[PDB]
Amino acid sequence: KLVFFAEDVGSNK
Amino acid sequence: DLIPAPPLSKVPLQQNFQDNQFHGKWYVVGVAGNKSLREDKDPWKMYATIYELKEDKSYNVTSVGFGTKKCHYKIRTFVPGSQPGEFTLGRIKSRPGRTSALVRVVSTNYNQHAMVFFKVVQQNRESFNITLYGRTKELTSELKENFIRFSKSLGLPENHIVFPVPIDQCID
Repeated sequence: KLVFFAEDVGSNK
Repeated sequence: DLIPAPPLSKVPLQQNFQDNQFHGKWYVVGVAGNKSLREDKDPWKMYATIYELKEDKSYNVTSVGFGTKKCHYKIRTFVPGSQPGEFTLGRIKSRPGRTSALVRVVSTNYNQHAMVFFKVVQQNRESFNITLYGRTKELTSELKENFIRFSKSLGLPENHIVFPVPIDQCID
């Protein structure tokens, strides 16, 4: 799934 | 399953947090969170996030990582929260179908690592993680052990802890 999987997760999608 | 977020009492806040020393590029070198994580996955690749402190004390936060064939970017603003070292996602009231987030810097020495706790809600769905950041991509065993210990202290089983694989594409 996500490239950006930590932090504010999903905030881009 | 889905582990509940720890109370804020269990999340230290870095004492005397210095926003201008936390500025700059960090690599995501560990993450533990309540999301699923199954074993026939492709490994999670390391990515980088740059926190750029502005005059108004917000950060412009840019993440860069490598997907399958291209570099990806994600940009957003974190604004100061109720105490130094705490931030929230975005400048204005939660836009129609939006995400909200609380960010708490638990520990950092500024020039080597940071542990930062996030609670996120998106489409009414809640999750949390603790992110381990490094100024470099190399993560040594004593810090891995401390992060596993800390993550357990917040109720997370070992199988909810990942140390992203270092890569060279996009993030250098």
